[PDB]
Amino acid sequence: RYRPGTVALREIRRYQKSTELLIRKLPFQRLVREIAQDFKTDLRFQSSAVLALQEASEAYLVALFEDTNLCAIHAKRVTILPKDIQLARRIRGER
Amino acid sequence: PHRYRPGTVALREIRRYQKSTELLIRKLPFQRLVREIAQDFKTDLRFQSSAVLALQEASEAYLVALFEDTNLCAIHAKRVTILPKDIQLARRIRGER
Amino acid sequence: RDNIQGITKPAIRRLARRGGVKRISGLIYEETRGVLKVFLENVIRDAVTYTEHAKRKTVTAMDVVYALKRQGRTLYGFG
Amino acid sequence: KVLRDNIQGITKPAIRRLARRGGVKRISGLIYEETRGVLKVFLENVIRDAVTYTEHAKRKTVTAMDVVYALKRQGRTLYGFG
Amino acid sequence: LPMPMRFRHLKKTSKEAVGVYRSPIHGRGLFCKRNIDAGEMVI
Amino acid sequence: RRKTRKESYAIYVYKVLKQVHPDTGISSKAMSIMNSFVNDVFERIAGEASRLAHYNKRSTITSREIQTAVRLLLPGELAKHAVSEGTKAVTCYTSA
Amino acid sequence: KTRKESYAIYVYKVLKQVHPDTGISSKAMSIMNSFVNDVFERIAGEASRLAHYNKRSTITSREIQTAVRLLLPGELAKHAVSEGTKAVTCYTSAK
Amino acid sequence: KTRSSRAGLQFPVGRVHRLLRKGNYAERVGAGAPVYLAAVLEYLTAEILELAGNAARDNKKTRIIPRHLQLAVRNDEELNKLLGRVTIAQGGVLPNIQSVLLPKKT
Amino acid sequence: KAKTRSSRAGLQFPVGRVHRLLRKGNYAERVGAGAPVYLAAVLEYLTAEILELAGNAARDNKKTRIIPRHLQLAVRNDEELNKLLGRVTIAQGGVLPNIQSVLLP
DNA sequence: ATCGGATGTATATATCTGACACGTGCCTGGAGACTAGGGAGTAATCCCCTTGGCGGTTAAAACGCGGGGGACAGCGCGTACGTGCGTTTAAGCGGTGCTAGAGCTGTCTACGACCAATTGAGCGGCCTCGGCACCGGGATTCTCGA
DNA sequence: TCGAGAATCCCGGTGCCGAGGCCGCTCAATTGGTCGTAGACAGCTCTAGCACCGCTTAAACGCACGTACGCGCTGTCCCCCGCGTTTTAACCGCCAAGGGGATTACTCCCTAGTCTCCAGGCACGTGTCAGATATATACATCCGAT
Repeated sequence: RYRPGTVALREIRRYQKSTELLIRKLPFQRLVREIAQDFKTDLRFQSSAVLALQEASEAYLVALFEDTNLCAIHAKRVTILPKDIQLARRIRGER
Repeated sequence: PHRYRPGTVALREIRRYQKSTELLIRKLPFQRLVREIAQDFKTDLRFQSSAVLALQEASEAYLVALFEDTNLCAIHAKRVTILPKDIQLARRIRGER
Repeated sequence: RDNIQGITKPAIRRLARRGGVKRISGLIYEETRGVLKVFLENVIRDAVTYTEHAKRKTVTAMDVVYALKRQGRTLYGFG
Repeated sequence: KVLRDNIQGITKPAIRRLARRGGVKRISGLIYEETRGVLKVFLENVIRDAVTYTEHAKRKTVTAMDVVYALKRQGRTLYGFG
Repeated sequence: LPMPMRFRHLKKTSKEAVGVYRSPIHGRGLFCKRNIDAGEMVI
Repeated sequence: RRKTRKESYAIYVYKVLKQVHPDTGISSKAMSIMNSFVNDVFERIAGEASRLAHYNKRSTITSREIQTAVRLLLPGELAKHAVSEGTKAVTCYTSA
Repeated sequence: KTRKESYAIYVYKVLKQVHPDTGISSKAMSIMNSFVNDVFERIAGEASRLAHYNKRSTITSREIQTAVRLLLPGELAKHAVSEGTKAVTCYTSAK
Repeated sequence: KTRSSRAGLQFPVGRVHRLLRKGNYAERVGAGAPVYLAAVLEYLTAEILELAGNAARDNKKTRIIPRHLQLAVRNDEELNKLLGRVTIAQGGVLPNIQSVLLPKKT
Repeated sequence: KAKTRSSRAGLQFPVGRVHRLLRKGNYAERVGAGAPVYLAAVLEYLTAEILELAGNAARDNKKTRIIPRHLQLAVRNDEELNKLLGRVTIAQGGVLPNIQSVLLP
């Protein structure tokens, strides 16, 4: 309820125990369809294939977040900021 | 000369060095060091002058890169001094913890 | 079209929870969407290259893993 | 032999000059030891792969081409030795 | 870290952090050659 | 239409699991992930050994080169355990 | 004393074609040899693995096309594929 | 007559030899290569599956879900050194919270 | 017994030895005829572009010879070659001059 | 803010030396001719499935408010470092002898590819039964304001 | 230091589809020779990494010190979030289809392989000049004076 910051810990632990995906199927599928149509038209996707991409995304993405996390800790603060994301992206060696 | 302000000659030193092309660590100490460290894995080995030379440059390369990275994160720390914790930060964030 | 807004606030919030953060700024979503879009386009470029080289207008799952492996990541459990 | 000496073979001005080529000015006095540590832990892997390579070839000398071969095995490539 | 699976640390990584020596308070004691901080399961 | 026959490392790893823990079931997804893992490590080691063999002007692939490859690739004492186990297997195989 | 292989004359002629005024030192020779070799193994291995992907026993030109499109960055890939197609067409027309 | 039982291993050896022969890794191979590869694959598979079973009996579930494999691979350190840049489908992530982000009061 | 294949296609890099390397490099079992020609073509293109950048750098520095510093400056200052050569070092090298804005007084 | 003075910065002038570019030899690869035989493509196909679409809803998202907790700007401070200089010292060429080792060559013998057929390991179809999901409720533990 | 309320864990209690195991029917893995050969052994040649010392000085050593700033503390104020609400299309489960992905069969033609000769590219001398080296100088900059 009240005391902001308490509910965040409960939510983060509950979700850390869980191991499901985090993106709704249809919006992500439509986005992949659009970005494919950008490259070539009338491409038939395998329902297994899309799923594939999906998982990889979160993997990559979550790793990035964690890095930004420790970067914020290096700056004597808790909240993460956009600037830290560019920090991680540049320092990783993938710009 | 006179007692100059800190960092003033540092800038001209940077300018002289960053354009330069040479070897910064001496030759004899490094070859002695590698011959010393080679003993543990296997004793009584012979080195080639061309070989060891190569090695130092590669090491320097890697080491130079590290400073680059550290410098940037140091600027992210809202300070100009370099501190140990930033070296560990760079080492861990690079991907070889 | 405009579907980048499809990845909405609660989903990225939950994935931030995956990351290990509780305090996040309200002006971080746009560059996250940009980074995600860059990753997807970079992967799907190799994906469509693979799928069209074999003269099949469909896209399978095993070539996706193949492109992921060529890029530098690796995926397990799919093919 | 194993000797604690020659580890400080990279005296302070060498690291000073390396930092300058990096482009930094203010370095604290307690950086030198961890620089030595990271240099040693890096050099361990390359020298170990080099000695394994030269051992497998039934000779007890190391060339430079096998060294760049090991370096490429790790991922950092050298140009200019063949 | 969940509770049940921490059994391993009891039997394998629990034989170096503490030594057995002459206590100064009374009789014999379990002295220390290692360091363990707060909220750490020990014995 | 026309049924096809495919090869997967399904039976052997299942037999290994039964040999180790003859009381625990396995899932199909775990089966596929283990198949992918074994294919991955097999290809990694084989390719590295082959390119090493080319590196030495040798037209053959002996058994020694593979143990050199597993010395390079495998880190820590796991390398010692694996190489000792391989030597055991080959020695127990030859005189038969 | 013995016979050893290198790329010295060909890179020298290529240099003289575009800048018939500038000399180079042996270090430039060694580094250019290393560069051309490195790219050769990279592209050749990629082509071999592509050929093995589709259970095909041969490596033809279009395999090299796919490999070069997949590996090199965009604009340089376009230039390279154009020049290579020109070369192969002029070779096949006048055999 | 079979060939796997000659060394007492479990992974096939004829299959490995055929697949390595048609894999064009080289032109000519010795006799100890297939048995040696079967042995090392055996050892690695046993190493992983023992921890898989331990994690299975952790939650008191007979079937091994991929989450158990993810936990067993990640919690070990040598595996994390060897499986550096690899993910797992449906794998999830091991629990972790940063130390300095832990509120407390009297 | 004349008119080498490189001359036949009007190239310079030796197609015969490239084809030999593909044959004996154990990359496949059947090699197409056009593959070595095409590889020689792309190698010529890449070498020509990198050497032209090196010559431009030499013109800037008014040096009649080329040392690795010139070509390193040529490679680094180009974005595309930098992206292609992500993980690379050069013997007797150096670093392009740069200073952070905040670091300056 | 403005100007003078010490001082490192990049430039022009002899010169000289060892590495750069060129001319020779010929032997090992590559191009010219020919063959056959095994991969390949191209016609045809037909069932798996992926696209498309429709009813119901509720789990999930979207939007507004209240505030407290954390980002951010500043100020002293005292302290750790960069600058400077006199001194010792091991690096850096210099040049010498040689054995230990790498490297090339004739050899000939144990060892891997070819192949024919077998025939049991091994892959696919069908119940099926219990490990596990779904659900309903009581027992169990945490937290923050009086 | 102590309650009220609020969450999670567990004990049933029940119903269902996925891992499993048996039967049937293949196809490629041995076994045994068979045949050619790649590398292993011993010898000889050459050449250079190493042990060794001399002499010279660029640079490391270490002290002196005067201040630039990393840090602790303060105050500030502003916006992220949690709680509540209304709002809605992702998701579920159901329909139907056509098309194209994977498979069969086939003739044909690209190429591995052999033999063939000749020519061009690396080892090897040999002449020669591009830029390092040391000298004198106009110039831009840190510092200090107002």
